[PDB]
Amino acid sequence: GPGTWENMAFAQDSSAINNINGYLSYTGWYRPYGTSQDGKTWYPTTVADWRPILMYVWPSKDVQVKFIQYFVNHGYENSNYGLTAGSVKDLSENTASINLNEVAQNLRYVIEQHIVAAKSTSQLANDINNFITTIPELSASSELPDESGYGQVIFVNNDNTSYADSKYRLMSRTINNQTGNDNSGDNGYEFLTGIDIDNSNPVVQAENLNWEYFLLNYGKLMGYNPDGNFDGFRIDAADHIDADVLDQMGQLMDDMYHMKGNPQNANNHLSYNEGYRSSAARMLNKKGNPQLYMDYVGSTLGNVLGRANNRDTISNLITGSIVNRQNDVTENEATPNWSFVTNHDQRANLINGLIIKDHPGAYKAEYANQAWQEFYADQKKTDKQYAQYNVPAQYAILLSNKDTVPQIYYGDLYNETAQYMQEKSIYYDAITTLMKARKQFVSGGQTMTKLSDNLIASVRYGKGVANANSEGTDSLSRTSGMAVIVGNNPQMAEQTISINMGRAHANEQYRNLLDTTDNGLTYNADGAENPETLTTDDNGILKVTVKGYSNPYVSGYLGVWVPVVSVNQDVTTNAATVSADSNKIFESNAALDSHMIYQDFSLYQPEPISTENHAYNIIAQNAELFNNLGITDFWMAPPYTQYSESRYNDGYSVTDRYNLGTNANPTKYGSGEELANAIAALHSAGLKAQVDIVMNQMIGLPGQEAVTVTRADNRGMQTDVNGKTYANQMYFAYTTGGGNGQETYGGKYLSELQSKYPDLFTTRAISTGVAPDPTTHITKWSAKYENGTSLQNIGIGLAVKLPNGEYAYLRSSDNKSFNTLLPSEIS
Ligand SMILES: C[C@H]1O[C@H](O[C@H]2[C@H](O)[C@@H](O)[C@@H](O[C@H]3[C@H](O)[C@@H](O)[C@H](O)O[C@@H]3CO)O[C@@H]2CO)[C@H](O)[C@@H](O)[C@@H]1N[C@H]1C=C(CO)[C@@H](O)[C@H](O)[C@H]1O
Ligand SMILES: C[C@H]1O[C@H](O[C@H]2[C@H](O)[C@@H](O)[C@@H](O[C@H]3[C@H](O)[C@@H](O)[C@H](O)O[C@@H]3CO)O[C@@H]2CO)[C@H](O)[C@@H](O)[C@@H]1N[C@H]1C=C(CO)[C@@H](O)[C@H](O)[C@H]1O
Ligand code: NA
Repeated sequence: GPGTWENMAFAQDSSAINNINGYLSYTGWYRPYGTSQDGKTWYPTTVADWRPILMYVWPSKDVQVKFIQYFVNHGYENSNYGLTAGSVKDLSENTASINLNEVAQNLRYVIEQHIVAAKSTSQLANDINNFITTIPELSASSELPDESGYGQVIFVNNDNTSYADSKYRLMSRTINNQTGNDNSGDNGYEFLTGIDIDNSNPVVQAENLNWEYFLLNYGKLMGYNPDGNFDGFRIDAADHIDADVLDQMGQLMDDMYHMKGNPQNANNHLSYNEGYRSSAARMLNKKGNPQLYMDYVGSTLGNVLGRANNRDTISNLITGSIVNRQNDVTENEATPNWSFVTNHDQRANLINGLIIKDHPGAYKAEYANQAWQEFYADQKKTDKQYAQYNVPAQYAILLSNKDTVPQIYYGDLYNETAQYMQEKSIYYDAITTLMKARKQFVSGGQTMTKLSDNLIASVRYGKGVANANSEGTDSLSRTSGMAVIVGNNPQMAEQTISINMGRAHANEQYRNLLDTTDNGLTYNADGAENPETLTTDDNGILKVTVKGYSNPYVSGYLGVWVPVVSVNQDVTTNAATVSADSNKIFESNAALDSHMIYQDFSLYQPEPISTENHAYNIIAQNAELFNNLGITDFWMAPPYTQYSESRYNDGYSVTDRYNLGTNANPTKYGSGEELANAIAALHSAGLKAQVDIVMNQMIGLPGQEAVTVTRADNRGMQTDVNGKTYANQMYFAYTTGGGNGQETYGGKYLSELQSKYPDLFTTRAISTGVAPDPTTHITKWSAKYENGTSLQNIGIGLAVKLPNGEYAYLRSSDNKSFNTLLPSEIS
């Protein structure tokens, strides 16, 4: 006949029981053989009838007790089955098992009543979820977030999860710790956020070369616009990945384009690494500079000019950089670098920040519209609280600085939350003015002289003018060069200053390119304290009148001077095709200094309302504008397909490294067809395009996997979150995925790469001593290619452990290791 034996699983395989690599979860569901509402009648289940494992099986009697009470006190009481707040109140872990199981069974009869009554298992599912949050052990809090709600676990080897084992996982082998011989030092840590990819794994390192080759040939390989090919890379999280891959990328690029001897070929394939750590400069220098180093002078800029209060003194613009500009009168000596006033991450750090001020760390609903209104309202004020002061002055410094490839932020030229390029920012005129002036005037040596604690003169001596005493070698010498005068004190007394324009600019006239007034900036001298033109004396000294002002554009002083000319000039230096040093890839000099990068996106860029609004399409339409502005090198957003639930849908939350969008499923930026065209439009204007390559993480991978984990700090060593920790734990992490793109293109070009450039696969990597391995292709990511994950908000108590200490297990398809062990209550 019938009975409670019907609580067994219908069958002990995946078809009737949820599992992940054979293991069961307390959030899992299974198909009993039958259920009952009263005790007497038992209905054989259909394959559509599933119930939560937490109705039948518990981690401990304590939790079994709390499951019964919480359900009774949330509408599953029924006195006719001895279930009232009163009848369950006194139950405890020391209550008899035989008794507790009688109660849980009787609760199970009422649950079945609710299911029929409400015609679904939905309120039940919702109740289970809520119950789990009350149990510290099963809750997401058991994975031990740190004080700021962050943290990560590492994937370690384990006899239960041996399919996820790795011989590699060499963590924090970054920068100057590639060999693992200075773990304690200035190296930059392994973990940032998301599922961390193991870039020490020879197969992964081979997959990166594949990926890079796909992107350097994107349009050709995809049969889109065949000139729609990236020329180089912008390297995300370069301080946070085994530095082997920065070596390897540079090797591939030198193999493909012959960059080492040829400054022309190098400079046509610019690469730049994100990461200001001074140690990175050191590292890149020792290596012959395969990529540009990311300088910190933008932080100096914000601290000296951008703050409302607490403004670091003016002389920090001279020394507050990987390059000292006291008197920089030499070439090929500075660390080849890229610098900026702003990037995507600085805006975010401000916008988040406004988000927690306005709304007390609460339900993070989308009142990022409110944070943005506040930003835009503050951006226009003279007395700003949040936004940056002196934005034009900062770009004046950035754009006149020798030995750097400067980087403009889309967001500083355009209102980044409006549709792409639909709204210019109030700073567009100023910045673009200075950008054009750079092309025409900014070359030669540099001298930054202090004149007070608040006032500086940054002079460039002009093309082919090495220093203050030089005569002039080029025929643009006389009519090029610039003086940038910046005061960071808005109450600075009016006064007269002297500026040495060099011995090659005696009795020369100077245009007042840009000057400060009561209201802002004037481009023709109207409203300022200086005339449209001034002249130098015999020794090349310029008298200028300066004063403190306070308006939305300037808090202090900004003035800029350039030679009078009747013509357009362009002071770029072509790279000659024979490097002063054949050990170098990149060299800091006039040729490299003639480059300028544009960051073409913001995280808060909105979803396009239509195809006409795809950033890719609008870029293709405005390529000549970018060229006019003096931009040579385009940094394009990570173009990869994203996690559906990502906050900003921005490119950094990667589910498919090869799907750059299709016509019906574009990214925020557009389709791959449209990307390839956008790239080709830029090429058509003589620009180059670099892609943002994200080797560090993947996010929103839909496949769960039973892995074994240790709560670890961000370098990869275990850590204690205030007393507590845990190691060698079963965790049901999202680790597996990649999409058709990883399946279709994974490892596909390694044959071609090997035949064309064998050295890639015989050169031994520093961190491993072993060459990249092209003999396995990665067509799907999983835990075995991953160091770990940022805390996934799941919990560490989900894996069902039998009373005897062993994890519950099921022999299934992939699952074919040990013997099937199921709880007493489900078999
Ligand atoms: C991972 C997250 O941030 C990434 O940018 C990182 C830098 O790559 C990282 O080095 C770090 O900053 C500095 C580093 O601490 C230091 O050692 C070195 O001297 O200089 C580094 C350069 O700044 O922190 C920033 C972030 O603040 C990438 O931009 C993204 O991968 C990612 N950004 C976002 C995106 C998403 C998803 O769309 C979020 O999930 C993520 O939380 C968020 O930060
Ligand atoms: C519907 C409309 O919206 C489109 O914008 C898209 C993005 O291009 C796309 O990335 C997609 O992004 C992710 C989204 O944030 C996330 O919530 C979801 O779960 O996953 C998506 C991909 O991972 O969604 C945004 C919008 O949220 C384009 O701008 C439009 O072309 C697109 N077309 C629609 C609407 C119109 C407009 O009239 C029709 O003409 C068109 O036929 C229709 O397909
Ligand atoms: Na990493």
